[PDB]
Amino acid sequence: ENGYTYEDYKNTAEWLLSHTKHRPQVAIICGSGLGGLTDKLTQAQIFDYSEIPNFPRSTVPGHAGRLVFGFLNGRACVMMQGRFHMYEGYPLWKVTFPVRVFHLLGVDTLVVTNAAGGLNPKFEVGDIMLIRDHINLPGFSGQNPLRGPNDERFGDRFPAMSDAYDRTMRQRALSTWKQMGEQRELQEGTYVMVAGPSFETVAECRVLQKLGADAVGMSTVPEVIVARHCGLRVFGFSLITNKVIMDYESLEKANHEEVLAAGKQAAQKLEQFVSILMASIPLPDKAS
Amino acid sequence: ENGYTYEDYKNTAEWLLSHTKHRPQVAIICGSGLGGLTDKLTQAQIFDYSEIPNFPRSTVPGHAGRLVFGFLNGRACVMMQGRFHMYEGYPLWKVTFPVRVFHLLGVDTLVVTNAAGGLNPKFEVGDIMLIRDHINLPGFSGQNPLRGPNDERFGDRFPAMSDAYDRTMRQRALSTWKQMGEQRELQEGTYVMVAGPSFETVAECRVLQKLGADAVGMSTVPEVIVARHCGLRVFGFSLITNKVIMDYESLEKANHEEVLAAGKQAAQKLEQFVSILMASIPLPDKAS
Amino acid sequence: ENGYTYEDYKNTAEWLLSHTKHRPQVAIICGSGLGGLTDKLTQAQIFDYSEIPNFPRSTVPGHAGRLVFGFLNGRACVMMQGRFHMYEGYPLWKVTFPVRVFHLLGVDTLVVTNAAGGLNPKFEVGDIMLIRDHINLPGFSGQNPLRGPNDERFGDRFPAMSDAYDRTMRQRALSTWKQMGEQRELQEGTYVMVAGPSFETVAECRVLQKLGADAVGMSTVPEVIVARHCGLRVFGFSLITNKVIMDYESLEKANHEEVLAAGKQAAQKLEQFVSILMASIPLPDKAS
Ligand SMILES: Nc1nc2c(ncn2[C@@H]2O[C@H](CO)[C@@H](O)[C@H]2O)c(=O)[nH]1
Ligand SMILES: Nc1nc2c(ncn2[C@@H]2O[C@H](CO)[C@@H](O)[C@H]2O)c(=O)[nH]1
Ligand SMILES: Nc1nc2c(ncn2[C@@H]2O[C@H](CO)[C@@H](O)[C@H]2O)c(=O)[nH]1
Repeated sequence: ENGYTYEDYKNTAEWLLSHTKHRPQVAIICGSGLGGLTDKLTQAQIFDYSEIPNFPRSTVPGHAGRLVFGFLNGRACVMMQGRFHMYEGYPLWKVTFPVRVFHLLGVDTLVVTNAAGGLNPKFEVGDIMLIRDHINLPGFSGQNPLRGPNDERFGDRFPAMSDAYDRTMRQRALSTWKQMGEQRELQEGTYVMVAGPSFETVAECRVLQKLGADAVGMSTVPEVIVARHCGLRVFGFSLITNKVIMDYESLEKANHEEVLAAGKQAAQKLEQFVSILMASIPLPDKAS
Repeated sequence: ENGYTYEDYKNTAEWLLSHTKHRPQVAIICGSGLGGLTDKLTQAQIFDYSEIPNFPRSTVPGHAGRLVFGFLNGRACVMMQGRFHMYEGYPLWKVTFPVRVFHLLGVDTLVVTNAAGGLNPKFEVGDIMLIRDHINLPGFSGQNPLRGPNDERFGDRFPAMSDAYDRTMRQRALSTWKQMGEQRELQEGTYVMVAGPSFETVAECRVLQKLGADAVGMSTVPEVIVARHCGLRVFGFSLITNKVIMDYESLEKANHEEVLAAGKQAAQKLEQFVSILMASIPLPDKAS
Repeated sequence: ENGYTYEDYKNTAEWLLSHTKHRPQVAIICGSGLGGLTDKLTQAQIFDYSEIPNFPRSTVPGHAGRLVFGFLNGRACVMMQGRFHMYEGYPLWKVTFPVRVFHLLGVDTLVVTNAAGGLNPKFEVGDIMLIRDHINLPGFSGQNPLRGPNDERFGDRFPAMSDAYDRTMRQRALSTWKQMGEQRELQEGTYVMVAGPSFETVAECRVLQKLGADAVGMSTVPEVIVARHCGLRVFGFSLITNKVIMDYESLEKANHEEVLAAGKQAAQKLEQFVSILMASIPLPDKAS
């Protein structure tokens, strides 16, 4: 919404279209540390957000602020390396701008990834949580990427998220994790977005558990929202990089610097995983 | 607050006063689908929000963006057909602007209506929930219509909502529902405002149940707030248009398009109901 | 963040430094009614926020909108009489501006006080709650004072609050309350910030209890956040001025006007208490 007019997206879509010979079918928003997933492409054509018209230029990070097209295990992709977040200051209509451009690029499916804390005790750091549902905390308070006048050309005023994360892909992945033979079945849980760049206190960590969330992160949710609004089929994972201290015995920490996990073959694992799933995303062509 | 100066309201109040021979006593903010309640007026004098100075012009809707004075079952009214919401983009000081003008129009009571999802399982779609209390989610995070410097001319800095919805009118309605002989007693529950124009996921639906809310909507609460701040006696209903999917068995939906209910004689029912209650609102005159 | 550039703080710090011969070590943000704590100073040098460059001038209050340096029981202090709040309209980067200046003034410890409602039933109005943890409600939704590009010169992008309130000072106070011989041990609980200037409904009062909070206030939390971000050791109290009506039997009220408590020797008590603790804050010098 606000700031971008429907034609802003059109222009950015057309430009891109007339700049990559590529027509993506799957948009992949690499979450922290899983940006390397880009390396798996072929016919990769890189675009710095900055070069792409209207696209939110990366803030301080920038490093890895590029939009990579090309192919992933037999899918015309378009990866977004380094997503945008609320805490960096981007109004949510900028955070999610890419999703709307993607859809206009033909993209009909969006796989969103992220690194998030483990709320569910059973989660072992290193895990990979297939997102089955989200609790949009900043949205309860108004921070919904859909706020503002709705453009019927993208979607309905009150779209429903009840079914955000595609159920099939959920199966097609619970199974793929298995068909691959990965030991600990890919987990599943409710991802709770939480903004602010700081990390949860033990007290916040427990309202999150209480509210029902299994993993705590600071993004994805706005992207899932404007994607669903457009119709994009959506499924995503969540690399549990750490265990949120639910205990006052405390004296430990899940800090980002300790991303490590998101540097481990953990990242690589979720990478190949995501690259396998490509085969399981419905090819618009079908061929029957 | 912000954007409107105390005299902005004064001007809009005076203009209105010097444009309708009507002096309202009850302001009625018709919620989605109960706007038809307008049809029950007499001496109805319509004002398009747009014509009224300083008044927030309706966004995309507009259709039914009018302020209707006149009378309801022996009360000098002023209905607002089509309220303003956070999701349309209106800063809450615009959403609630009307309530402050109303008070300056002499209005001493505000009946607020809305269409909201059913969180309490016992609620059957179609019901009518007398609002006994609200959980202001977007306010916990700052989105309170009272934020900004307080104008003692409207009220106190830290007004209390503990007692938002007038207890009498609650009786005077639990009973009127009965005195009328309506079968299923008018329900009662906590209305939880939730912004964002999208609908609740099954995961959000459950934190709402957990937090204690019985119905989930995207408005009213800011209006109740600035009304109480002014002193307006306040009572309101909530047409449970659908049942929020608290279950993962899911495969159903409460979407707005399926408003239906809010088109049914349900709307009409809550209408006549609201028109009866007019007799039960304390006439400033009294006559002892 | 936003609005203030790193050098804005530098300038305000230098100005102050070159205007008070004082070099504070402890910043004390007096909460409502405990501003009198100022009276306990020596070599007190007052600065009206207004006179200090870049400093957020007080809104309507103003009265008691001053920054008082000087000494408290053997500590070079700098008290802030009358803090800034979200409900007054200050963007959180203004609310917390002082904390960042303080740190640049050399301040290495911040004792934050506030007046807050009692959620935990056991709390008797009048009590004093040593803050052991906070639940940042407006932050869950984005209202974190750290939002925006992070300045590594103040701190890390994702600082951790798991350990906001210094554990030592917590002991050093649970004990000091005792070493002093005060009867009812100083309480302890989770402080939940909640913005909006209005007060909790019985329904909101219960989600707060449910979420785990013991006291409910409308500030502190942003200050604790940017303090921790800078490294400031932090501990704070909370004068339970009233009992939040968790009961529908209701017919009572905790309203600010009924601050009283915060006027009582209660305020004075928490004052001398805070002045004793000065001796227990680690002198940067140490002397071994
Ligand atoms: N809210 C939250 N986010 C986390 C946590 N651990 C990792 N993250 C995510 O990983 C990055 C920081 O490590 C951010 O972009 C967060 O989304 C955690 O414990 N809590
Ligand atoms: N948050 C929420 N609002 C609803 C629901 N059902 C109806 N509404 C309300 O009705 C309109 C959309 O149907 C909006 O103005 C909402 O206030 C529901 O399940 N959840
Ligand atoms: N949210 C909340 N704040 C309170 C309450 N009682 C006192 N306060 C605080 O005291 C002032 C008003 O009395 C505000 O600055 C609040 O932080 C209460 O019951 N709820």
